[PDB]
Amino acid sequence: MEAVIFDMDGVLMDTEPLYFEAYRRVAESYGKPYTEDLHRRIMGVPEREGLPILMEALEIKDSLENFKKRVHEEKKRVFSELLKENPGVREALEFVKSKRIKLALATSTPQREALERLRRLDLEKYFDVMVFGDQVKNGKPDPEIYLLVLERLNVVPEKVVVFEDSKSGVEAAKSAGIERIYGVVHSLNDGKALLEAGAVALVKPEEILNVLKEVL
Repeated sequence: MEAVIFDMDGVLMDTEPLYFEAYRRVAESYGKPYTEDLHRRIMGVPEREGLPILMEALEIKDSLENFKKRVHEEKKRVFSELLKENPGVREALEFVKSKRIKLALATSTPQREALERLRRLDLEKYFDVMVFGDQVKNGKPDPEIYLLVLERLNVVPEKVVVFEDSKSGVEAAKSAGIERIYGVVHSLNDGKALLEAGAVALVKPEEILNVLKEVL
């Protein structure tokens, strides 16, 4: 194998579970309550259209610009306080480096934002190549992002392993010609959609290390 490629969010660390607390703090800053029942529904749509809905749902009287800024502030605080690396992922990154194999990161998250997170978690130092969502024209499921990772690594897709956590991520890597895609899951029985998109197996973050020991 010549390289191992990781998605960031949902593999190296998980931000999705902290969204409730971030949005709860926003509501609280305006003297408003917030429920998981509303939040579960708010999360079924992109944040761009989700935020304005949240503001009106909560009967908040502010400009959207001011609201978005508060959301920005509360996410920083929450992530800074509570975002931690997933168990076993550091050992997995250390293992790839121990084999003198190249290590790459691919994420839909824009560069500046993504680097802040990785730096706080001290995971940035492992990677040889990192590609971010603002570095391609069309994002997942378009294969552009994985094609650029392959380009920057200067490796053929049949010699890389990818750890992905979304349907669109798996589709993108597969469309780029990469076959060895593992779907990273977080709960009792999620992951069917990743397998249907072409993942060759499901793994928890803690199981990634043993996968690498098997395939590298």
